[PDB]
Amino acid sequence: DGVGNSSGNWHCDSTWMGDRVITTSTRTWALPTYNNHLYKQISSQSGASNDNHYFGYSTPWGYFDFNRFHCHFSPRDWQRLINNNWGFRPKRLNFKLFNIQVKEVTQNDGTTTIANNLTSTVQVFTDSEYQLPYVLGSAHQGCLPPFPADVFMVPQYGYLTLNNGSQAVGRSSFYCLEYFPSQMLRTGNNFTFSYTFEDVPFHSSYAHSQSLDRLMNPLIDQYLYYLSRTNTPSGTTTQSRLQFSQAGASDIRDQSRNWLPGPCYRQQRVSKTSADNNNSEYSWTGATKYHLNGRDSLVNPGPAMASHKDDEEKFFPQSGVLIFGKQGSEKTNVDIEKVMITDEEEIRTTNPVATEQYGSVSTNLQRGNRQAATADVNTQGVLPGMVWQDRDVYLQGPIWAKIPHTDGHFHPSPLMGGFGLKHPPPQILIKNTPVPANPSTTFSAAKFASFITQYSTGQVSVEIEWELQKENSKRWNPEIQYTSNYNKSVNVDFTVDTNGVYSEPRPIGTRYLTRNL
Amino acid sequence: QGPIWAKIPHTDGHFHPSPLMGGFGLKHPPPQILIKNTPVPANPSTTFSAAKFASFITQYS
Amino acid sequence: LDRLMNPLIDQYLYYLSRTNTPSGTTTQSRLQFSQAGASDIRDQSRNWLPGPCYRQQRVSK
Repeated sequence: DGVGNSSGNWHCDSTWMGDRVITTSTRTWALPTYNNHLYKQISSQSGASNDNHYFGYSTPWGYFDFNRFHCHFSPRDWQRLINNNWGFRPKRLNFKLFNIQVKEVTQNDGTTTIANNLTSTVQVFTDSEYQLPYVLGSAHQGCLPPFPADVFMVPQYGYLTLNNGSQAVGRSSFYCLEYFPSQMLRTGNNFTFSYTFEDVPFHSSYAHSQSLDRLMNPLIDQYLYYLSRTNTPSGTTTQSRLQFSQAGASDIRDQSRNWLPGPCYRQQRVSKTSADNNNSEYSWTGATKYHLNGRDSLVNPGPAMASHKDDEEKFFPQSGVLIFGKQGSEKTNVDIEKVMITDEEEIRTTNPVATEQYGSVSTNLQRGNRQAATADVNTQGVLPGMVWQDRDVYLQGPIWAKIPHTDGHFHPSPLMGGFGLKHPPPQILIKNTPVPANPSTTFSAAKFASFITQYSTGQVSVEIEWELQKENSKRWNPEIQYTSNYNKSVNVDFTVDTNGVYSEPRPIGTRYLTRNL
Repeated sequence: QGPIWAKIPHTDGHFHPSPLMGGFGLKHPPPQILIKNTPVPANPSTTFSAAKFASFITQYS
Repeated sequence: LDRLMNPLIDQYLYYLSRTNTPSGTTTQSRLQFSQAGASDIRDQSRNWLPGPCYRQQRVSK
């Protein structure tokens, strides 16, 4: 209402009550004019490799992105969550846009001037029928910034469709977003909508205190037998004789078991110590990849697998983990001290190590003159009796992904981590309404190319309720908790420096508490 | 001679959780029933000692 | 106030009972600790202090 009344108030806090936590984040955003109000066909460059070809469209619209956990949880909030809860999941969200300001920019005479345009509008619509290509869930920049005092730029919306090389095909779709209905907002108007999450499984924010190969009573023998010797000493040599034993603690690898470890898709191993790696360019040639319509894509991060085995923390899968950048890290070819490499070590209780074989299978039929032969299994699809953990989530990491619209999707938990949703939180798209500049006094049928330079700013609030599954642990000894480091330092972790720059010093997962298998 | 049920492991994903040795996979199997004889201390000293008792009456049930 | 404990039982807390130990022909600095019982009743950990003081000169009858 009017011009002198704010359309909303600042809400940032977390409310912990019972099995629920509610997070609220308010930020200040700025929206420019994109593409000078045009839709543009875009494509890969002429010299691009086949694996890098694309075709699509850039739009004049922007969109809002709060699909990272930091956007909602403070570092102290994240600690409170991960130290006390076995699981959590999102329930509902609220979204608000308010305190909208449109401003005119006159760059005349090399001097910039900025004035309020109290009459201009912004257009906002939710894609609640999921009729546009969903580009959230691709881990793009442009989120609400983790620190509440920071002002962020709204990212530009674009999408890809079917390409053959740099060219489109008959099935390529083009979308005009102005062909949707949208709200027009003038200074003093606000925008709200609500969303309910579908029923989704809790994220498992625990590690297992048991391993799948150690589930039996070590004090008692099995009543089942296994083949323990295939020959026996006969005089001066051996002869073929099959012999059988019941497995106890002494031969614990040989016990009959009910379950199998999860599936595998083997990754190459790289060392954080530089001298242990081969002196060669293998970042692509040695990469784990999939092949789709004659194209190779890197499998990154791929299926959830343990980063390393015991005492090998310096090793990680080539493209098998999420890697976050440190504050101020650049885009291209940075050193390893500039990035933060997550560790999925916790899931090695049930999941194969990413850089090892799944196991060994028999390849032949032995006999008197043929010895038994085995082969390493480097790729293992799911088997009946397999169990596994999903990838962990991080404070820096994504929250949800849209499950692709397909006939079949096995265990549709997104591989970068988080909650797979058939109807995710809808895309919220926004743009400044074009305001034409001074027209000619003689009619012209050509479209207007001359506009008044404008941008918008405002406040955005996002409120998410989360359902908690509290830890109820009967173990006697104390557990592992996330804690801040104990010593003195120049800067405090998760703080601003003397220049006002907020930084996140390390990745924080969720799995600190333990449970039995 | 074989087993009847197994406990399905507590995990994010488990495809066709029928136990491989055979039988019925159960997310909540028949619970473990644990039993022990309550320790009965033997003749204690007549001067107090803070050490824990190591001497008991031999019992079975 | 300095005699409030059970004289029959030792304390589980420790106090510093020796600051040096005989080493060859001399002593060397070595900190040693004991639990206080009835034999060293002045050394027991206590919860309370005597009241305040404002010292007077002593006169004989």
